Amino acid sequence: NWIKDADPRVEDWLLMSSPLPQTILLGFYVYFVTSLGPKLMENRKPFELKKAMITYNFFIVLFSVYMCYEFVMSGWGIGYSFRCDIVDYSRSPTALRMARTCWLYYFSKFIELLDTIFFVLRKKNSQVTFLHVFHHTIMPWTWWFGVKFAAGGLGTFHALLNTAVHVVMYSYYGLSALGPAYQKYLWWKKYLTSLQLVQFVIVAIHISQFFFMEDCKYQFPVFACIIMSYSFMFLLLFLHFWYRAYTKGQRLPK
Amino acid sequence: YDNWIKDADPRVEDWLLMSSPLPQTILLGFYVYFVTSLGPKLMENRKPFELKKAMITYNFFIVLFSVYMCYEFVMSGWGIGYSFRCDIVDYSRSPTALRMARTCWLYYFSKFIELLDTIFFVLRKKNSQVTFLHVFHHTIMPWTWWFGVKFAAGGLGTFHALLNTAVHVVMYSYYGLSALGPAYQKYLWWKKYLTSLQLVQFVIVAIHISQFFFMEDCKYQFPVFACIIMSYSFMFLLLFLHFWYRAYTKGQRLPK
Ligand SMILES: *[C@H](CCCCCCCCCCCCCCC)CC(=O)[C@@H](*)C(=O)SCCNC(=O)CCNC(=O)[C@H](O)C(C)(C)COP(=O)(O)OP(=O)(O)OC[C@H]1O[C@@H](n2cnc3c(N)ncnc32)[C@H](O)[C@@H]1OP(=O)(O)O
Ligand SMILES: *[C@H](CCCCCCCCCCCCCCC)CC(=O)[C@@H](*)C(=O)SCCNC(=O)CCNC(=O)[C@H](O)C(C)(C)COP(=O)(O)OP(=O)(O)OC[C@H]1O[C@@H](n2cnc3c(N)ncnc32)[C@H](O)[C@@H]1OP(=O)(O)O
Ligand SMILES: CCCCCCC(CCCCCC)(CO[C@H]1O[C@@H](CO)[C@H](O)[C@@H](O)[C@@H]1O)CO[C@H]1O[C@@H](CO)[C@H](O)[C@@H](O)[C@@H]1O
Ligand SMILES: CCCCCCC(CCCCCC)(CO[C@H]1O[C@@H](CO)[C@H](O)[C@@H](O)[C@@H]1O)CO[C@H]1O[C@@H](CO)[C@H](O)[C@@H](O)[C@@H]1O
Ligand SMILES: CCCCCCC(CCCCCC)(CO[C@H]1O[C@@H](CO)[C@H](O)[C@@H](O)[C@@H]1O)CO[C@H]1O[C@@H](CO)[C@H](O)[C@@H](O)[C@@H]1O
Ligand SMILES: [Cl-]
Ligand SMILES: [Cl-]
Repeated sequence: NWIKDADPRVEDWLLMSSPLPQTILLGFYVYFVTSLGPKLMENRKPFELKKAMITYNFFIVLFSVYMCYEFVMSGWGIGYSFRCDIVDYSRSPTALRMARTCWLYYFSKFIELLDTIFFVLRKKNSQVTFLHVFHHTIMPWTWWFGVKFAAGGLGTFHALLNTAVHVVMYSYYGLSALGPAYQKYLWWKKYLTSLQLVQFVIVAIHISQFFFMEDCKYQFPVFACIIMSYSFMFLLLFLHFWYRAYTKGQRLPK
Repeated sequence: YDNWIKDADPRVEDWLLMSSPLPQTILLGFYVYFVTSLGPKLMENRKPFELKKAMITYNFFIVLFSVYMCYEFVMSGWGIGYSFRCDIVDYSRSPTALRMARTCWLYYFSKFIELLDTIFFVLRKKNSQVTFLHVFHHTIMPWTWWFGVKFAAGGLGTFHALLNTAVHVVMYSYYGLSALGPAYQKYLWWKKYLTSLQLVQFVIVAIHISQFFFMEDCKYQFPVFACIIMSYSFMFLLLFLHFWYRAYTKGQRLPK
């Protein structure tokens, strides 16, 4: 009965039949990065994945630039008001482009699971934190419902902003993968964390408009609450990160 | 428990409800049980109680008590030397430090008196006022403030109490005026301005407590309270935005 409200446009798309295939994948991911992986790496030397990391980070930067451009050309730069933007459920070329860009953003969350696989294989267990695993699990898991029910409108603003910030974030990760010699020039590490914090604030301020807009016909109000609560959860997790990494100096720039 | 209680503030040891978190957990368990289950069941086959005079007296008392607690928070540090940045707890037995610890305990105790709001809802059969937002707030605020009085009764952790007592002067004046009757409720056109004040309060509390995460060399003794205050101010901001949405944007509880 609940699946009768799903967008029929995404029915045949990869992983969109039911939430079960992604729950199995993410269950195996959580099991691997927190339990199986570190156990298998315990009596092994770390893997040398410098070239794999550099190629991966470069691909994510270009893929994020592409998804940002597609979100701009699917609505955000061609008519969206930045207030009550509703989903367009028609089979028009522009409405399908916005739906497919949401699907692409969702799929990119599964590719970004490789971040945690690199941490495990490189034996960087200090980077497998609650903040990282929680974010990398709940972002794709919840975005399945966004692609399935509301692939467009005001619910995609945080994705437009996130793909633009992930261009800076994975350029930092790409530059840091070059080695300890190149990490000394990444003095602006704290400015990237500030950008991520400012991103959650802007996402919360944008989605908060939903609660005040009379006659807003955005079709799935529950996503305003999810977006608002998740941006608060990440703002708290990233403020705890800022506190131990910089205020307490556990992960200062090199 | 015995090792964790070795960090408790000995100044508050003998104070009412401060021996252990157990007496307040029993009281709040009975309150949650009463307002969500027992009370409404007993009122189901009864006429509502006429508590107009009891409500007016209670709201008037809470307004004066909030003015008093606000004044005491101002005279215990906020208006006499607190920087509004890294204000550490003063654990000495100096007159100002004890006055701050006293005011925190009074604020904590006032949360138990405020449980009467929900009792008034149940007895008046206003079950639409017994919402998740109300019961959760009224349960979590006193329950958690026991730990604040017990371990850190002062400093930057009390800013939200200074602000909250000042807003509760406006909020219970609204409740007091609406208790006068349907004739007086028509002049309470500013209901949405009070909800805006409550929302702006959570924003200011979050902005103030966020300083903790960035201040180097801040010697505030219980960092865990910075996380609790920030998370609670986010939880209430979300609950009050959902309230604004159904009460005003969808018109379920518009001013009269
Ligand atoms: C999160 C999304 C938020 C969304 C907004 C809220 C609303 C959501 C609603 C969802 C539901 C909607 C429903 C639908 C409605 C329609 C952001 C996001 O998407 C991507 C992110 O990655 S954010 C999380 C990542 N962060 C962390 O893991 C840790 C937190 N720290 C930071 O983010 C920092 O600010 C910083 C980016 C600077 C990283 O700091 P650090 O943790 O301290 O890291 P290091 O400086 O050590 O990193 C250098 C080391 O990492 C190695 N390296 C390089 N490349 C990689 C890769 N790709 N993987 C792993 N490791 C890598 C370097 O080699 C170096 O290690 P070495 O040992 O050589 O020193
Ligand atoms: C919460 C605290 C925030 C703290 C900051 C965050 C961080 C905290 C960290 C804690 C941990 C720290 C650890 C230690 C550190 C060292 C706020 C607070 O303290 C007090 C409050 O009361 S806030 C919540 C109350 N609100 C609600 O219940 C519902 C939400 N709505 C609102 O708030 C509204 O903005 C408004 C105030 C306008 C009320 O709206 P409404 O719910 O729509 O109400 P009505 O207009 O219907 O009410 C009128 C009816 O109520 C009757 N009435 C009058 N007086 C009373 C009383 N006292 N009790 C019950 N009923 C009453 C009137 O007669 C009228 O009914 P009638 O049938 O006659 O028309
Ligand atoms: C992806 C984001 C980071 C890009 C970094 C750009 C990179 C390094 C390139 C190599 C990167 C490692 C593979 C280009 O910068 C170089 O560009 C040359 C152009 O020919 C200039 O002639 C040279 O002087 C300059 O430093 C450094 O940028 C900055 O460096 C500052 C001094 O720390 C400079 O004050 C600043 O202005 C410059 O912008
Ligand atoms: C295409 C060739 C690019 C070479 C660029 C070298 C790079 C950046 C490295 C970035 C590494 C990527 C993560 C080293 O830059 C740094 O070098 C340090 C010494 O190690 C200095 O202590 C530091 O202050 C300097 O910024 C920038 O160097 C130059 O930038 C010029 C501004 O046009 C300066 O006028 C120039 O004189 C400086 O030298
Ligand atoms: C057990 C009785 C006999 C010993 C007396 C100890 C002494 C006085 C010491 C005087 C100086 C001696 C050189 C410590 O007293 C102080 O000690 C401070 C440091 O811990 C506390 O911060 C402070 O609150 C306490 O009053 C008073 O003990 C009691 O005082 C109570 C309040 O009258 C306290 O609530 C109680 O718990 C404490 O047991
Ligand atoms: Cl962390
Ligand atoms: Cl509500």
